[PDB]
Amino acid sequence: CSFGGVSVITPGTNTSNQVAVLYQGVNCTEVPSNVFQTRAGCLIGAEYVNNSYECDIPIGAGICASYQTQSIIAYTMSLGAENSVAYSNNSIAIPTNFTISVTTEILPVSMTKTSV
Amino acid sequence: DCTMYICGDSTECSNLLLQYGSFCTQLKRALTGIAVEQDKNTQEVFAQVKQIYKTPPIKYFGGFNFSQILPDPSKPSKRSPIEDLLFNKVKFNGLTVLPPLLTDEMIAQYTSALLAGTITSGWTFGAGPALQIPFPMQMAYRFNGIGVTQNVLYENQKLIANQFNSAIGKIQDSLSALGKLQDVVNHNAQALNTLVKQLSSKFGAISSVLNDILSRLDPPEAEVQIDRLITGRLQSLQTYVTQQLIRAAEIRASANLAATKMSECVLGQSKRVDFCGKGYHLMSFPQSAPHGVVFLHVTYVPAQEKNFTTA
Amino acid sequence: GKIQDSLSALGKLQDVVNHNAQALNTLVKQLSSKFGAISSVLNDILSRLDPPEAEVQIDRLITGRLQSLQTYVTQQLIRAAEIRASANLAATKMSECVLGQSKRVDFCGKGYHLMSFPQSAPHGVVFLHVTYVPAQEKNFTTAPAICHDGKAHFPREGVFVSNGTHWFVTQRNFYEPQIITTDNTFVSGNCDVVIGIVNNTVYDPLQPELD
Ligand SMILES: *[C@@H]1O[C@H](CO)[C@@H](O[C@@H]2O[C@H](CO)[C@@H](O)[C@H](O)[C@H]2NC(C)=O)[C@H](O)[C@H]1NC(C)=O
Ligand SMILES: *[C@@H]1O[C@H](CO)[C@@H](O[C@@H]2O[C@H](CO)[C@@H](O)[C@H](O)[C@H]2NC(C)=O)[C@H](O)[C@H]1NC(C)=O
Ligand SMILES: *[C@@H]1O[C@H](CO)[C@@H](O[C@@H]2O[C@H](CO)[C@@H](O)[C@H](O)[C@H]2NC(C)=O)[C@H](O)[C@H]1NC(C)=O
Ligand SMILES: *[C@@H]1O[C@H](CO)[C@@H](O[C@@H]2O[C@H](CO)[C@@H](O)[C@H](O)[C@H]2NC(C)=O)[C@H](O)[C@H]1NC(C)=O
Ligand SMILES: *[C@@H]1O[C@H](CO)[C@@H](O)[C@H](O)[C@H]1NC(C)=O
Ligand SMILES: *[C@@H]1O[C@H](CO)[C@@H](O)[C@H](O)[C@H]1NC(C)=O
Ligand SMILES: *[C@@H]1O[C@H](CO)[C@@H](O)[C@H](O)[C@H]1NC(C)=O
Ligand SMILES: *[C@@H]1O[C@H](CO)[C@@H](O)[C@H](O)[C@H]1NC(C)=O
Ligand SMILES: *[C@@H]1O[C@H](CO)[C@@H](O)[C@H](O)[C@H]1NC(C)=O
Ligand SMILES: *[C@@H]1O[C@H](CO)[C@@H](O)[C@H](O)[C@H]1NC(C)=O
Repeated sequence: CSFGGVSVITPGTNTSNQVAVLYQGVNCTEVPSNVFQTRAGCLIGAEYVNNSYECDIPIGAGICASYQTQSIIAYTMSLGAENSVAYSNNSIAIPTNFTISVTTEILPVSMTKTSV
Repeated sequence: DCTMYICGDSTECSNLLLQYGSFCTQLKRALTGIAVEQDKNTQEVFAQVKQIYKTPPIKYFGGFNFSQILPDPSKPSKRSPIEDLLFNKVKFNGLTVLPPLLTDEMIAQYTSALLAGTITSGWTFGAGPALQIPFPMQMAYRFNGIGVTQNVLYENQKLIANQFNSAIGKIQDSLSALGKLQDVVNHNAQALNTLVKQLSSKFGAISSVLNDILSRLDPPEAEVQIDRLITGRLQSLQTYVTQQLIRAAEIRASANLAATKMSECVLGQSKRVDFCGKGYHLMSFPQSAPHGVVFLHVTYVPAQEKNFTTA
Repeated sequence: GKIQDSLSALGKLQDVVNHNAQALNTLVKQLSSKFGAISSVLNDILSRLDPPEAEVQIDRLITGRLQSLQTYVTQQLIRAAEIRASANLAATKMSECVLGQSKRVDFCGKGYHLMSFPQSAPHGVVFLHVTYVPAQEKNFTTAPAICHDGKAHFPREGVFVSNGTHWFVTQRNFYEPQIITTDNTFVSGNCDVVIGIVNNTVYDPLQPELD
């Protein structure tokens, strides 16, 4: 008999009170607007589009969602901007300028010492 | 599902299980930690490229023939010939398997972007903009990095390209190995087969079925018999989750090594001994495998020495 | 200066605090559980029961709470191995990113490593990675070698480029062209083995000094 966990997909309570719910590997005909069937379960409360954006709230198996435009949406995430390198058999590209960048990296080193 | 594993359907059990506190909350929190890290492990190994690079239509790089590692346009999956071999070698009582966030098509797209970036711009795209340079000249810089003078390639370009093409061709013969990938599958399958089998144990009770107890016994004594079974099966879940945490730390350490090699063997040239294959590192090409990564290490090996007198 | 704006991130440090706080809050809450006994308080048992039966009820509670301690300590050992592995990585970067210059790709930030500065954080370390990033590329035509007097010339360091009408030698990381001379290049082999070699003039400083 079908079953599974129930998890709500909220876009931050600070920006909205809407929510969508994914029923993991539950068919949308056996759950009991915007109903979308995916191979990862039944997605309710978000409309599925064919465009692609950067992952926002991972839903699983390639799908995501996020407040759009005042709404929640799902979509097949895109892997990144596409770009062709202008390769040829006698062409080269050399920089003529540069910048100095600074980036952070954070690492934990210790925990609190406990005794019972 | 803690309640469906232990009790199982019965509802008289649910009120008894609530009397043990938050053990079922601990199991869900512990397993969620693992579930989130396993998707991050994959992103850190493969999602090291901003843009999705493509090779030019001609696909002829001064001779070198890379058709065995580039995607095959005549396939629904767009895998490479070698990736097709790599994937050809490897529900219950409250148990479920969740799907990965990234499909294997998406992973193939990260691998083809790393291949297209490297073959056309070498290691420059990992530090900034991709800078094109002819591939034959890329190989000559790589010999220079290991202390070989660059005319050795330019005067012998055809020999090196032909010898490379056969040397990479031999890789398929050695495949048509992946025991490290099958072991991961086996270890989880064995823990799930054992977890289910542990439900057919009496643990010293009159029976092993929480409904049969009631059918042939009064409540005062049935609460004791069901409490014994609950304790036994709750111990089963604690054993299961503890081992998944210990084993997830090992695959995480492996994903960290694979991500480090992806940066240092594929996006650049390393001087670290034996870190990028046997011999003097020239270059490496990634391939996708199920739940893993395969590195094709290209090395420089000297041959045919003569002895001389020196001073 | 932009680094402060990005701060005014540290979720990896808050997670360490949260994980221990959650294990200590759970360990205490597990004392209010009966584990199938008549009560959960070892004094109340005696107050309303004889010893022969009170020993059994207290032994059940002891077993339950002793299991709680075994769960707690086992998880602290497994979690301490993870923070230890992180401290080993931080110590390794302290040596290799701060006390020297590394050639390891992506080990000391994104770009070409120049230098790093440490900062102290609560229960952790922050690395400020200074990197070299090239910018504003132009495309050029290139060739592996140049022919002069029937001999092949190869660059000592750098690449040959063409601006459309003349050829120059440049260093590979910054565009800075110089004229191709006999002090910039070396000779090896003849122009019959190099594929893509081009004709140009390589200037000898000796003859114009001797007029
Ligand atoms: C390299 O880049 C810098 C900018 O990052 C250029 O410096 C600027 O030059 C403009 C004039 O072109 C000035 O108005 C700015 O004040 C300069 N900025 C700084 C911070 O000094 C530099 O000229 C570039 N080099 C080349 C050769 O184009
Ligand atoms: C790259 O190598 C492949 C083989 O790995 C070449 O494809 C084969 O070419 C032979 C003839 O040389 C044919 O008999 C095979 O049928 C080809 N195989 C396939 C799958 O088509 C390919 O031609 C090489 N590319 C270049 C540019 O030389
Ligand atoms: C390539 O650069 C050269 C050198 O700057 C340009 O050629 C001219 O060279 C003479 C000396 O032989 C100089 O006196 C001129 O000032 C140069 N002209 C210019 C415009 O710089 C040549 O024009 C450049 N080629 C292209 C296509 O821009
Ligand atoms: C580069 O210069 C050399 C030397 O002038 C050229 O070699 C000549 O090639 C022609 C045919 O193109 C022959 O008739 C001559 O006998 C060659 N000269 C010598 C001294 O061997 C060479 O062809 C030039 N390369 C290009 C691409 O123009
Ligand atoms: C959310 O609200 C807090 C104040 O409660 C504010 O500091 C923060 O900037 C807000 N976040 C966004 C994205 O607006
Ligand atoms: C759900 O059931 C319908 C039939 O009632 C079927 O057409 C559909 O494919 C099912 N969905 C899934 C995800 O299996
Ligand atoms: C997305 O594209 C597919 C074809 O690739 C089409 O069948 C489907 O209807 C499209 N979805 C929407 C919401 O338009
Ligand atoms: C060099 O000479 C030694 C003996 O001094 C010999 O053992 C060795 O095989 C020789 N190497 C070659 C390549 O002949
Ligand atoms: C160099 O030329 C290629 C086309 O051959 C073009 O795509 C690329 O944008 C050019 N690079 C620059 C900096 O103009
Ligand atoms: C580069 O390829 C073109 C054809 O696309 C050809 O005309 C040209 O001769 C090639 N250059 C070299 C150096 O082989």
